[PDB]
Amino acid sequence: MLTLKIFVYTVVTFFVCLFIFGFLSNDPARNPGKN
Amino acid sequence: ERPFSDILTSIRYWVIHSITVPALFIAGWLFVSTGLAYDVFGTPRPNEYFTEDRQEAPLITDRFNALEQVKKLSGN
Amino acid sequence: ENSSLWARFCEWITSTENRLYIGWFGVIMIPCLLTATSVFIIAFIAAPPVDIDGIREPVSGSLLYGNNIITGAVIPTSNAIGLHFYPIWEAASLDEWLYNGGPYQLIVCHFLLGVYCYMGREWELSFRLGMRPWIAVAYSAPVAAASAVFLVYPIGQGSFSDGMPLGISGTFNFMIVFQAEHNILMHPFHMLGVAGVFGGSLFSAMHGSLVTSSLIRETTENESANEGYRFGQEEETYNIVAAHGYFGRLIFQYASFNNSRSLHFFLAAWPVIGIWFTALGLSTMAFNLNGFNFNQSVVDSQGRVLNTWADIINRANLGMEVMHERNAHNFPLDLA
Amino acid sequence: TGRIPLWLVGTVVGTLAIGLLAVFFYGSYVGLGSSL
Amino acid sequence: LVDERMNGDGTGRPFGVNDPVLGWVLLGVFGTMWAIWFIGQKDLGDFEDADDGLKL
Amino acid sequence: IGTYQEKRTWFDDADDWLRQDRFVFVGWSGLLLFPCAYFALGGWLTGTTFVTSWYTHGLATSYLEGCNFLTAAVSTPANSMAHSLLFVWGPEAQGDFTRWCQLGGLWAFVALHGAFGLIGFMLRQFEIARSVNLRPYNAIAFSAPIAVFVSVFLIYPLGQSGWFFAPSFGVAAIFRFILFFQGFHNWTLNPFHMMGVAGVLGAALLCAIHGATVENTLFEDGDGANTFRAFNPTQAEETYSMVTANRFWSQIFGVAFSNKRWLHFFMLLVPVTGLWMSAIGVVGLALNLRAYDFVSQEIRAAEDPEFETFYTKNILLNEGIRAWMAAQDQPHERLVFPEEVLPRGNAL
Amino acid sequence: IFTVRWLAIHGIAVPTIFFLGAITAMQFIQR
Amino acid sequence: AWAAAAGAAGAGYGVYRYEAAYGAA
Amino acid sequence: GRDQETTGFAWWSGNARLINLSGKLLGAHVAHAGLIVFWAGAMNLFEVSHFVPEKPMYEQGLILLPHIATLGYGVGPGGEIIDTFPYFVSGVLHLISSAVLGFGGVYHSLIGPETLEESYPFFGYVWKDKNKMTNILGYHLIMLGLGAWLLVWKAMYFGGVYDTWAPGGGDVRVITNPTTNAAVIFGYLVKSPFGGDGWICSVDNMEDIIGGHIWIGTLEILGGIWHIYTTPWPWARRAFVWSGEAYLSYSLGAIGVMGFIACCMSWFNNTAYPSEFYGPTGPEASQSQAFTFLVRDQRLGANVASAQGPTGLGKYLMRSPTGEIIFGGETMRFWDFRGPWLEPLRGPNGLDLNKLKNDIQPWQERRAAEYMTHAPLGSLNSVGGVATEINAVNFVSPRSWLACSHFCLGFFFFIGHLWHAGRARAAAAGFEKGIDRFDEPVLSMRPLD
Ligand SMILES: CCCCCCCCCCCCCCCCCC(=O)OC[C@H](CO[C@@H]1O[C@H](CO[C@H]2O[C@H](CO)[C@H](O)[C@H](O)[C@H]2O)[C@H](O)[C@H](O)[C@H]1O)OC(=O)CCCCCCCCCCCCCCCCC
Ligand code: CLA
Ligand code: CLA
Ligand code: CLA
Ligand code: CLA
Ligand SMILES: CC1=C(/C=C/C(C)=C/C=C/C(C)=C/C=C/C=C(C)/C=C/C=C(C)/C=C/C2=C(C)CCCC2(C)C)C(C)(C)CCC1
Ligand SMILES: CC1=C(/C=C/C(C)=C/C=C/C(C)=C/C=C/C=C(C)/C=C/C=C(C)/C=C/C2=C(C)CCCC2(C)C)C(C)(C)CCC1
Ligand SMILES: CC1=C(\C=C/C(C)=C/C=C/C(C)=C/C=C/C=C(C)/C=C/C=C(C)/C=C/C2=C(C)CCCC2(C)C)C(C)(C)CCC1
Ligand code: OEX
Ligand SMILES: [Cl-]
Ligand SMILES: [Cl-]
Ligand SMILES: [Fe+2]
Repeated sequence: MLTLKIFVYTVVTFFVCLFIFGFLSNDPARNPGKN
Repeated sequence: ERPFSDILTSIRYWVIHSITVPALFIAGWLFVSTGLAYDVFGTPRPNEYFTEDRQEAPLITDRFNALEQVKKLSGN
Repeated sequence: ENSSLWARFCEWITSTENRLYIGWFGVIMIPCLLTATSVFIIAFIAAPPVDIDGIREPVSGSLLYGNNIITGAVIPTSNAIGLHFYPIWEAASLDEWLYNGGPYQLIVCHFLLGVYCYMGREWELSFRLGMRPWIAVAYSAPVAAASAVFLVYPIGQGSFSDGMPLGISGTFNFMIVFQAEHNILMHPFHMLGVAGVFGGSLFSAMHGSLVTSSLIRETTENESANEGYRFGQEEETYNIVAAHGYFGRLIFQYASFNNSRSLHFFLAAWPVIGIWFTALGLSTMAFNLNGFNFNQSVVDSQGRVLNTWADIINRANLGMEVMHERNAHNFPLDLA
Repeated sequence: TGRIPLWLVGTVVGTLAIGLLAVFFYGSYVGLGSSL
Repeated sequence: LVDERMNGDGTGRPFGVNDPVLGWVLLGVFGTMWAIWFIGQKDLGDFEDADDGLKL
Repeated sequence: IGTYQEKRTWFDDADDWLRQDRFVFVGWSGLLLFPCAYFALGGWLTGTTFVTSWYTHGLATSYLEGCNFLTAAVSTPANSMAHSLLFVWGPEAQGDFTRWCQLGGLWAFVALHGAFGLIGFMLRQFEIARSVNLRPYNAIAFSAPIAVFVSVFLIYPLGQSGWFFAPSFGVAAIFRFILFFQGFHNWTLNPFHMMGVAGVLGAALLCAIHGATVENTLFEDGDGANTFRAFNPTQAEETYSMVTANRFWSQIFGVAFSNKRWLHFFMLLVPVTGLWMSAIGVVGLALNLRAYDFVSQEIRAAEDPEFETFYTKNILLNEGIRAWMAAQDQPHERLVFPEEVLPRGNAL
Repeated sequence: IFTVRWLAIHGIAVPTIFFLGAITAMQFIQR
Repeated sequence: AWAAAAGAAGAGYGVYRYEAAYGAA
Repeated sequence: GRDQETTGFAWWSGNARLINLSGKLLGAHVAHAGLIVFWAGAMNLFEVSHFVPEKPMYEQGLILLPHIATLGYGVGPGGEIIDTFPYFVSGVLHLISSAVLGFGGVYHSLIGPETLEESYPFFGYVWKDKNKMTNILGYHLIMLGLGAWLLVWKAMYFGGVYDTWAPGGGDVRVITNPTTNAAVIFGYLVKSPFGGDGWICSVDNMEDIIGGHIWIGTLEILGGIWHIYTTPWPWARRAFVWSGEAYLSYSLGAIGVMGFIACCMSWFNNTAYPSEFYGPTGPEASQSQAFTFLVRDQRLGANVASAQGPTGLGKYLMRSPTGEIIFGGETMRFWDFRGPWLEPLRGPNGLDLNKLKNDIQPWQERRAAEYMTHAPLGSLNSVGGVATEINAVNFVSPRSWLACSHFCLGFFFFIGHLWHAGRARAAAAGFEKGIDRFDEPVLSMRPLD
């Protein structure tokens, strides 16, 4: 069970860190509208 | 002519509808407060639901003889 | 080249040229809603029966345990667990997880976290396509109603066993028990929700028929009228003046919307606001606020109770509550 | 036409419409249908 | 006793860790992907002066 | 007229006065709508205000009795009137108005004038669409509220033992008719109501999506933040980008409309197909042809005392609704249940 | 003035104020 | 451009830029 | 005033006209802050006037008086109300301060300058100035930080606050030893929100509450000084939208979570929301029922340990899924309930039935029987039972009003987040009025998407 828990915490924190650092990687400039 | 906003802002509308409108509200007040609404529609007064014959809900239970039965259920 | 590994990954995640758009909400949504989808289909088909009520009687919900599509359901979590967090790794065996309603809490945690991110990427693609954002605000009304049945009503009642079962006849049990304990029909926010889906079905048929009845003659009688519209044409394929000028004579002239942009806002705002209330009505009854209780309200002289239709609803209400969860209650008050 | 302002009509008529509605909630707690 | 549990159902552990390797999972996966973002930060714009956001 | 020039009779002098473009359109249908629809609304507002239900039902249903908006109703006649039309000149009422109200005949006043009101309103929108020279799709959509009204208020009590089991015209009175169909007919389980939910609750989705997809793919045709001002209904171009709307949903939901005419007909189709199917299920319940039981799961749950599904929970809840309301829901049966014979769980 | 627009409103508005006078007196009927 | 009340100065044309061809709003 | 064609906002979105009008926007907030203080003055005195001492505080529909009672003004041992005049001073000092806030709110909305940028440069601000925005953010954290020290000073020095877990029954207790341990204070924050954890809604004593407000007081004084002397770093320029509607939407998503937290705080917690004042919780009233019929049936000659239920689990005492002796019935779901009347009967291994067959105190069965008939179920017209209950009592628990109002307010302000964060991100991008119709960006994309 602990092998499953370590695996899920690698998996979930992989996708949560994709979420967080994705919006830190200049999301508001990824618009088609120019200023 | 007269598109629903020169009527409500006109004073001749309110020299009519400040007299007929309250006298019609009072006419509705007096239709019930004189007890006439209990007589026209046959709704029982709060002292008329239970006679001394029955102390239960009425039950009509008869089709063609219901007219004189509801007179006996009401107590008239 | 100049672009890093992370930068070429960001230009692929936020790429509008994918077939299904991903976005940064889709790196949460896709592995969540493929987790909950895969464990839904396996548990709808092959899950062993579940002690929903915590009283050590199991309830079957699987196709392989004698159920059909109507009566099959993924059974909610055990009442002994309550609001406790019960993943697979907190069980001893995998069969103990299956016995105690473990699959339900794994579906519901990934489904709710997936529809919060489905709402997030409906925003995100609107921002990537240069759109105005609030399709996500419209989808927040089925999100809130999904959040009410699977999260908030379990939080208020203190167990995921009071959450909605993941099935057709399990939903019906959830509705019938809800009306006995909370009187949802007599609650105004459910009344507004019915007005949102009856109005939203009226207005879908109303707006849907006035546009269909105002189509410009473009095709013959040997081909459908849907051929007269071309995808990407810039002219406007029906007559809004003839549609407005028809509903004007139908009831009143100023009771219509001559503004098609104002028409489509009201067309969006009537279901969404109505479902916003019935999602909150369900969430206020989660905390046991309950529906209107007009029982023994009409009393004549000499202090005697005249029945009403609410007293007949109560006779239907208290028939369900003396029979729901029929072995759970040791004590006379269903406070849980 | 314009002898009385429309906003003062809509204020006053709206006030005794909200005032009449408050009588319907007052009468819901006393008298008939008050459960007492 | 009868079986083997992890025994963390209502214990209130920080981020739900009870083996210390779970905390290094949290810091390893965050730290690996902070470092990929940090090295890749040269392609995101140098928003160095003060008026350099998406503003209105 | 008629490209042969006859002389106008009194019909043509009546046809052009009825088909007049005044403030409210009367038309030929208005000789049927406006007398009937005013007396359905007038009968409902009078019956909920003054008319008792103490004799037909044994329970108070008017404002003068003590009821509010939720619990007042125009209640159905007793089960002793069978399907009597309860004309005020009928053999039951016999001219007396104050007993016709007590006999629940004012229910059938509202139900019949409401039924011929719906015919008058549906003929109204054939008549206007022929004046405006449009297509008649507004009327064809209103076949589905007439399919719901006739199958529930008229067809359903004709198959039952009387007009008693009709819905009464009220808020809490509809609610027991709803709870009557769960307890007695298991009407959630009926697959025609399931197609009725998916039509009604799927048209609410299409109303909210098409409203929000239009309002969020609008063209910038104005300068200010009020986007409602940037529209004139005599414009020839679309006010919102259908191409952006298609690409949005083809990437969110995977499947989008590309045809604007098919979209608005699909918004027409879903609530009408949903209500016509649910009307067939109420036709089936008039004869008590219920989808009550799955017999393969009743045989198993009676031969196996540990086989519990959410279905068998629903069957037990319907036994609770049936026995606990029918001493008061059906007073004509005059059934008294001693408290030990009604079903009962543990400690409730 | 007896027109169609006059008979439309006063078919609705005249009994509405009559019943609103009736329903208001029902709030003060005690028993 | 007249710089409306939430920032975001208007892109040239006024309210309903099809008033030249249609005449109303 | 102002109209539409000079702004582009209709009457129904006309507070959006004063986005870039700094002085009018100031009077908008100060007059609104007058209303929050006016409601808090008026609804306090409404609850003082309608307070009846021979009834519980939670029975009377009082939601503001339990907050002043939790501070310990005018309460005695066991939740008995000594005097009502401390609740009266709190009502007047808000009702008088609301006129002062109402005056300057009406002042800056009518007479004061429209934009206070050129005349009063200290108060002036442009929304895109990231230094001035953090400067105003730092000023208000110091106000929130010093406000959090008011609770600590009132608990440590100014009479104390009400401790419902006090030895000898609940009364006002000076919190001499607040918990400043960072492993305990920041252990609530990283705790799971689920059953047996309850994130920060399980804070079980007042020493963690007051010691936690030491931490939130110092960090906001330090975090206020941090934002006065810094500007946001370039990674924060990269992530945020720097408009005034963005800063609103940031606050709307933060405050919509806080409405959800205080929803579950008042529903579950009985330490910061004492049950003498707010009534029993959902878990408390359901556990009180099983305790009431356990004492009812010991006196009627029945071994409540050996008593088997109809399911075979145990009618009165069963075992928790982690092995604690708990109450049986459908209240097995609320086994992780702790209460100050119940915890005297509870040993290590769950409840102690030796302690529970011999040492049930008469005050515990007084209080648990009170909580059973004041369960937080009611109706919308304040009836007070299950939905199958007649019009007998007049009761909805304050916990049932506090949680239901603040889930709805917390839900709409999450919707207000989704509205304004979508709009401010799109209005800063330029396409909040619509598609440009000349360069539609879908038309420059490859089809079969
Ligand atoms: C039970 C325990 C559970 C776990 C604990 C849970 C709680 C954890 C909460 C901790 C707090 C998290 C807050 C992080 C904020 C990050 C914000 C950010 O986006 O931060 C952004 C900033 C950006 O910084 C700036 O980034 C710039 C980028 O430059 C690049 O680009 C420039 C042009 O733009 C130039 O070209 C330049 O040459 C080029 O280098 C510059 O380099 C600047 O010098 C630099 O200051 O980052 C910074 O300030 C520093 C960021 C903070 C440090 C991050 C450390 C991460 C973990 C490390 C340990 C890993 C362990 C691995 C174990 C392995 C074995 C398993
Ligand atoms: C909390 C609510 C609140 C507050 C504080 C404000 C405040 C403001 N609004 Mg907004 N507004 C609100 C709600 C609010 N509004 C709502 C609900 C709507 C929708 C109906 C609007 C719609 C709206 C529009 C359409 C506009 C404003 C504008 C304004 C500003 C100018 C006011 C003005 O010129 O009025 C003048 C009006 C009066 C003087 C009438 C008298 C009202 C007074 C102030 C009442 C005071 C009573 C009080 C008891 C006095 C106590 C005094 C004290 C000594 C005790 C002002 C800052 C305008 C703006 O943006 O300015 C640029 C504008 O155009 N508002
Ligand atoms: C949000 C916080 C909050 C909370 C938790 C409570 C809770 C309570 N209040 Mg307090 N109150 C509040 C805000 C709050 N109130 C406000 C803002 C005011 C000023 C108006 C008052 C004024 C007040 C008075 C004067 C009294 C109370 C009373 C009460 C008690 C019973 C209330 C009741 O029966 O409601 C019944 C339920 C409702 C009214 C439902 C509210 C739903 C609203 C109206 C939204 C409806 C949706 C609708 C579609 C939107 C309308 C707009 C649309 C038409 C455009 C209860 C303890 C009573 C009490 O116990 O006194 C001791 C009492 O006499 N309250
Ligand atoms: C009203 C409160 C408030 C507000 C609005 C801000 C706003 C801001 N702060 Mg300030 N700050 C505050 C209070 C506040 N601060 C206080 C009280 C302190 C002292 C502790 C600080 C100390 C501080 C520093 C030292 C810095 C900021 C910075 C910033 C900026 C970016 C923050 C950001 O993107 O975080 C994003 C947050 C993350 C990426 C962290 C991940 C969050 C996830 C959810 C995990 C959180 C785990 C954590 C333990 C909490 C767990 C519980 C949680 C689930 C509820 C922004 C201007 C930065 C800046 O530019 O300032 C110059 C910066 O460097 N703040
Ligand atoms: C503190 C929070 C806050 C603040 C400062 C603002 C500020 C603003 N909003 Mg936002 N908004 C918020 C919260 C907030 N909003 C929330 C929570 C929602 C979701 C419901 C919205 C949804 C929203 C929309 C949809 C729009 C704005 C708009 C605006 C602007 C003008 C609004 C105006 O003049 O109102 C005028 C006020 C009225 C017309 C009266 C509305 C009253 C309603 C019916 C509620 C009545 C109160 C009732 C008792 C509550 C019942 C619910 C209860 C059960 C909880 C302004 C920038 C507008 C804009 O220009 O965007 C920039 C706009 O279109 N807001
Ligand atoms: C801008 C504006 C607005 C707003 C306004 C406001 C919001 C205001 C506020 C205001 C306020 C906020 C006010 C307040 C006031 C207060 C006062 C004036 C008070 C006084 C007090 C008193 C008088 C007291 C008394 C007493 C005592 C002492 C004790 C005993 C009891 C008694 C009560 C007797 C509006 C929306 C309209 C619109 C637009 C414009
Ligand atoms: C008083 C008290 C206490 C204490 C408390 C404390 C100390 C608190 C603190 C707290 C905290 C300390 C909190 C925090 C929070 C945070 C958060 C909540 C975050 C958020 C984040 C965000 C929002 C982000 C977003 C994003 C991303 C994702 C990335 C970047 C960018 C963006 C924006 C996009 C206790 C409990 C002991 C007891 C009771 C009382
Ligand atoms: C039946 C009948 C009859 C008689 C008579 C009639 C037909 C009458 C009508 C009547 C009517 C036609 C009435 C009406 C009424 C109405 C009403 C009663 C209304 C009320 C309303 C209300 C109550 C409202 C309230 C409110 C709301 C909710 C909204 C707005 C605002 C307010 C708050 C105001 C005949 C001879 C034919 C034959 C036999 C049978
Ligand atoms: O979880 Mn599903 O339903 Ca809320 O009440 Mn007690 O717990 Mn159970 O019974 Mn009735
Ligand atoms: Cl059940
Ligand atoms: Cl129980
Ligand atoms: Fe459309």
